[PDB]
Amino acid sequence: MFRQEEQPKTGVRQFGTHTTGKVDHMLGTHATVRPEYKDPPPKRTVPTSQLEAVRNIETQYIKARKAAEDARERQGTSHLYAAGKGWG
Amino acid sequence: MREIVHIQGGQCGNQIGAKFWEVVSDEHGIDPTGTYHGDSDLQLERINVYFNEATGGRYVPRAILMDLEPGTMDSVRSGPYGQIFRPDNFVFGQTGAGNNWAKGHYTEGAELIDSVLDVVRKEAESCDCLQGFQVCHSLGGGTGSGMGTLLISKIREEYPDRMMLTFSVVPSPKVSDTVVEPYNATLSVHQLVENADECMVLDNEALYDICFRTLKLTTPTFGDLNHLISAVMSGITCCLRFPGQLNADLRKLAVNLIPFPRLHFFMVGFTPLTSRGSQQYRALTVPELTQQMWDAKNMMCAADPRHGRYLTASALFRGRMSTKEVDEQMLNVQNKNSSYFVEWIPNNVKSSVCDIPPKGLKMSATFIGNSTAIQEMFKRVSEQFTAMFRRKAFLHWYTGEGMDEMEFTEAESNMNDLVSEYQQYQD
Ligand SMILES: Nc1nc2c(ncn2[C@@H]2O[C@H](COP(=O)(O)OP(=O)(O)O)[C@@H](O)[C@H]2O)c(=O)[nH]1
Repeated sequence: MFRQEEQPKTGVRQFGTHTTGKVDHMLGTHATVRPEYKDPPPKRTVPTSQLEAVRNIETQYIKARKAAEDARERQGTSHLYAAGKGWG
Repeated sequence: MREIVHIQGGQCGNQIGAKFWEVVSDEHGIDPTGTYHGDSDLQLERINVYFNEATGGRYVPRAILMDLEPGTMDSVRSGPYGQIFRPDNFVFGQTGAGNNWAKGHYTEGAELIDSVLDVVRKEAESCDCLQGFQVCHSLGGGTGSGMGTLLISKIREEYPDRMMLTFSVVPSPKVSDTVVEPYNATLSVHQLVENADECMVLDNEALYDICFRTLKLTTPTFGDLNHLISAVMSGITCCLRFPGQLNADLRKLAVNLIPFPRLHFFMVGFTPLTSRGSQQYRALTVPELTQQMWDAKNMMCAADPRHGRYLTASALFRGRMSTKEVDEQMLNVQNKNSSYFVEWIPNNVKSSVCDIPPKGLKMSATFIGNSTAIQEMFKRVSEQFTAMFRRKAFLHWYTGEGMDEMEFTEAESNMNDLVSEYQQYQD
């Protein structure tokens, strides 16, 4: 109806939504933390399975960590009350 | 609908609180995830006393895990029955007391006592009718004894009508995990004689003796020791969570077992403890339970009961049973040895029957004893204190923070007054 043209894109170089400054942790959820943005586990206690998988063989470090975990489990066992079963 | 707010303090208390919730959530039918999977209907009648309702049928405990080192609470969360607790209740410190009673009570516990009071205020206001606050800690520690007793002092000024049950682990006679155990113990009992309504005295070598000569365990661990004290904690509240023939709340144990306001230090004991070989052979009968329960070996305190007189004792029986074998067996133990019982209080033994036994047992019993024979334990701790305080060793950490050397005198003064009043009822 008229000779209609496009305005030129004259503006500042805009960064995407993936940057750490413009990231919205609650996007479209009405002030609730979005999924896959989880709370940090305390002290990041890695399981020994990943350390087994990284190395080829169960080395001395792997065996020492296994021994420490086994000692912790043996200390945690009550030997009078089974987990999920009654005394004895 | 009488709720208990559990507050765990220190490395021992968080470890013994984790083991305590392993026997409550399992017996109430709570899975490790948190939902309900109980096979009976009697559990869901009383869940509110130790759990809060949540979305999706989840039940979260009324537990406040209090510590000054983060190395204890991360172990509780990572263990079994561990992620049931709220993340807000997991209150933590950074510096850590380091087995110093002084630092927990005054300096580095002052900026945490406000952060633990509002959690307790939020929990206590949420429930409608409190029965009391239950705590579990040690007295030889620095985190659970120093800042733990500061919590008891500031919760009694807030709620002066509600009860207090302190499952306190005293320093052991034979062994000592910490050098400054006599300093921390005497200052912790200085608070506990006034503000605490009741005190449950536990000793490690008492637990070690039970696990050795009664349970026949070759190598007990701390998990063995924690779950025996956990059996007592579940045994006191067995009436609150379940109906019985003769009901008995915590305050029914308060009126019976306490003659005078300073007579609130009790010694505990869980009755049916057998080795794995001896489970099948020994018949589980009520006079057999009575014979084991009054024994000095089975009782869970290092003070020997034969050296003094029971001022008042109480027995809490759990399971389907008849009243007489509870009844005249408590009469039998008053007449067979009347010297071991006090004279001016007739019918010293209190009894109660609960209809729901703990898991894996047809019958069980739990003992509470207000003996004057526990003066030997407090006199022994005072003996170690006066040995150290005369030469004034291990004091520059205490007096270097802002407490005076005069304060140690009043800690010993009412310690000697606590055994002074224990002596004048034994005679
Ligand atoms: N029942 C029990 N007692 C423990 C355990 N670990 C340590 N203790 C006791 O706690 C005392 C040491 O106190 P500590 O743990 O440092 O107390 P905290 O400073 O308040 O954390 C020792 O005398 C032990 O007898 C446990 O797993 N179970």
